[PDB]
Amino acid sequence: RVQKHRIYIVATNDRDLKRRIRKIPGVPIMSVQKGKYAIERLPGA
Amino acid sequence: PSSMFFEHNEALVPPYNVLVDTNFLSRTVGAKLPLLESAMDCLYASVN
Amino acid sequence: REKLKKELAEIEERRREKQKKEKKEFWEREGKKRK
Amino acid sequence: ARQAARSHDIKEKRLHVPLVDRLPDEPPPRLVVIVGPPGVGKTTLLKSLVRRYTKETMSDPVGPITVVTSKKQRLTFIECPNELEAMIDMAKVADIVLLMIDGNYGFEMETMEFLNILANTGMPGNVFGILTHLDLFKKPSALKDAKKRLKHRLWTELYQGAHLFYLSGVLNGRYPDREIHNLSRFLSVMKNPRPLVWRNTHPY
Amino acid sequence: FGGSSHAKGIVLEKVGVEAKQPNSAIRKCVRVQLIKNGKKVTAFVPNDGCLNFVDENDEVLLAGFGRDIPGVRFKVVKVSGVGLLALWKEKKEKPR
Amino acid sequence: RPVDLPAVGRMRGAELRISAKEAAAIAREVR
Amino acid sequence: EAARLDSELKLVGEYGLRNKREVWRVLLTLSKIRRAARILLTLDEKDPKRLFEGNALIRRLVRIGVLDESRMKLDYVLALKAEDFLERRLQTLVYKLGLAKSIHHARVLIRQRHIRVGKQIVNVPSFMVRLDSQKHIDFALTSPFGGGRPGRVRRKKAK
RNA sequence: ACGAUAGUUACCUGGUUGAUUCUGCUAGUCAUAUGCUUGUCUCAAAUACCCAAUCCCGACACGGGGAGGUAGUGACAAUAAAUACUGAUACAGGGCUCUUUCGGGUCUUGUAAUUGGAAUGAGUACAAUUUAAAUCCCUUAACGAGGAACAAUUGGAGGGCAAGUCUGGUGCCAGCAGCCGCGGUAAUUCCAGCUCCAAUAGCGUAUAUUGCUCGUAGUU
RNA sequence: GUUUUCAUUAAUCAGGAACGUAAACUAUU
Ligand SMILES: Nc1nc2c(ncn2[C@@H]2O[C@H](COP(=O)(O)OP(=O)(O)OP(=O)(O)O)[C@@H](O)[C@H]2O)c(=O)[nH]1
Ligand SMILES: [Mg+2]
Repeated sequence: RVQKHRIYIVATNDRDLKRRIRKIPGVPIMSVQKGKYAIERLPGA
Repeated sequence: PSSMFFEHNEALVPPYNVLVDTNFLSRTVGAKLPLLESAMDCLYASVN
Repeated sequence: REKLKKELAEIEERRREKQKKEKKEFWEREGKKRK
Repeated sequence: ARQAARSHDIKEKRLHVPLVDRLPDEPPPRLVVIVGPPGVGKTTLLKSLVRRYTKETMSDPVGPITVVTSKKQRLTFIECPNELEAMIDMAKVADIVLLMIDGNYGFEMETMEFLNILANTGMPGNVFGILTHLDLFKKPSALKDAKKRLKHRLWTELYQGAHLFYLSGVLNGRYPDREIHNLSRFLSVMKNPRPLVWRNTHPY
Repeated sequence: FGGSSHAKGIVLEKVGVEAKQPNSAIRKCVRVQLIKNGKKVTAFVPNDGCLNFVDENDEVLLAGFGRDIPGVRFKVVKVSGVGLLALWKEKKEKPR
Repeated sequence: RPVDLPAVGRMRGAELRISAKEAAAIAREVR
Repeated sequence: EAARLDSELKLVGEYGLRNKREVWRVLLTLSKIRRAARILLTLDEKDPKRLFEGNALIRRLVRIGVLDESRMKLDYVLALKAEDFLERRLQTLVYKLGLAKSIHHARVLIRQRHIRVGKQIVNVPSFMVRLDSQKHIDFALTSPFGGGRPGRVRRKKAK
């Protein structure tokens, strides 16, 4: 889905899917970090 | 794809489309944490 | 192409170094568990 | 914890190499050179300092001038003439240095030459920049700009945060009394000279 | 060392001054003696031409070396109150 | 780990034990 | 990260900025405004706090010309962005009004004191021009594009 | 009414083991020391000048005041932003990219080329003004830009080089490297100013880091 | 088991009290 359209923010927490979606340019990764969420590769935030 | 300037996605502007995985969903219920409210408090923007 | 192959060989050297470091850290943790 | 960290940093700042003192119980007069380019007024500062200390108006002060400045310590002022042979002769001799800069004209090659001759030969304890000819100025914004740039270049030259005095006018042919009084406040109270190896082995 | 970030030292002897190859780490390493504690540790001068500014019996500041002899922990930062990279870049003269 | 378990205190069977600090920690968070 | 580097480079190129400190400055004030909008969306509708404070925030943004006069909801205040702020800067307004040929020409003009905003000349290119004051950007009277003296290279050449 | 009059109308299949494919291989400190750099404007953490304003004391309108106000330093922070803008012509044919690389993708890019325009604030500065007297501010006549300068820095990564030097060895190879070369210092004009990445009037480094049972006080 | 009685007497253990050649393959379910 993300490879086709690439408008999404992928919210995961497993490092396998995180490393899989870090290879493709321009999708942010949202993951919960025990107090709140944390967005990874979004430039505007 | 259009709206891609060298690994900078210009297609994502608010309201942010956020795909949710099962690991993220199980852990955001486990951490007593409301899903849309915490996503909006993280991004400071309206998510769908 | 030769410049790209040089930089790819450097990346593979770093990968082998980090693989050896993680292997020794894991087996240092396990060798205390089997002791 | 941070107090312990700062205490450890200062305790490491206090350290040096353990060199030998070789200072007697009745010490000789410490030697003050008055070094600068020609025409900057070294003889005028010599007249003004000896009038501050011993109240004697010298019309032509030459040679070393020994002067009692405290009950324990005393000084001697020697004005270096404008020759490089005398400057290289006295840079290995000087105990404290009064290094003169000519104000509006800026730095000179004789000043930079004596600074690096002194640094290569042996660095003494106290070198004081004395900046004169400030009255040859018309705009007091250009005055503080020249003071700032000369202070920063001197700080790059010898060390950061030195003492740079500003001697403004020439009233009675001598200097202003308050300016030379704070200059002598700085060069009157004193600390033991730095243990240089050449002066602590060879008798001069 | 100690509890501080930089230590001072006396350059006892430039070990490896007779090494052959120019940028050898044995050429770059220098045995110093720390003032506060008294022990002799070894430190890297950052460059072989920069070794010439380090003379014997000079007060030397040294810090950690964070990244051919793996395990020499310190590097010489200042020599006699003047920064060693400034001496190498010919910004300052060394007061002796 | 179980998802349904609440975050305040430990749970043993059907009995949930809250230490005296934890009920004070919630009263601190309210103020 | 490469996404942040390419985004900040697109901002610095598309609006003729000097470094990334100006980008981070605008992103900080935008995040402050957007945080205020999110805190006002926390409350329910028809609370008096949300009503009057959101009306104050929306009227402020419409008056400083960032938010469009069409859309006036707090969700669009959340949907605000740094491209809108850098568009409201003065230097891009000189480039878009066409007193200058490029954005770097506009920064050069504002630095060497040719344009004026209303009455007084403006020396700073990051002057946040409001919507009421957008129209009165023109060359000053002491500028050779405005009048007065023919200028410097003109004087050296005409001598 | 046709429908199991003893629900045995049950159980008669609990799923070893392997192959292949697709994934996976740190950042902040109001935290101390220290190194390099610093042109402009406000601003401020830390032996200067005067009673001119507000105030006080006296034979007393005048005499006298260590409150007060004025100025100077300052990369500890914090604020704004210079170090250039814009054309024409000539010439070259390549520039760029990647998953998949002796392969694919895209179409205008250059040059230490030749010339032309303007704009000018840092600084220099006549004045007048400000003020106890000065300074700053605001006004302001006159100068004030072509790089070899009115001279941007701090770090990191990488290529290219000798009749030079060193080390290893089953010739010519490899490694570390190389201010050091035959001559030559008023001699040389050379990668002529090597290429890329990051921050940019700021930036780096170091360290700290972020045996069982009974039984009492007690407890439920 | 009873066609038996007092109705909290109880639960837990700080302190204390009585009894005393070896090792070597491992609220329901
Ligand atoms: N305006 C002004 N004039 C000065 C100042 N200092 C010195 N002068 C004058 O400059 C002249 C130089 O005299 P000296 O000071 O004797 O020169 P010197 O270098 O000390 O003596 P030599 O080394 O013999 O020339 C004197 O006539 C002074 O009046 C100053 O600060 N301001
Ligand atoms: Mg003299």
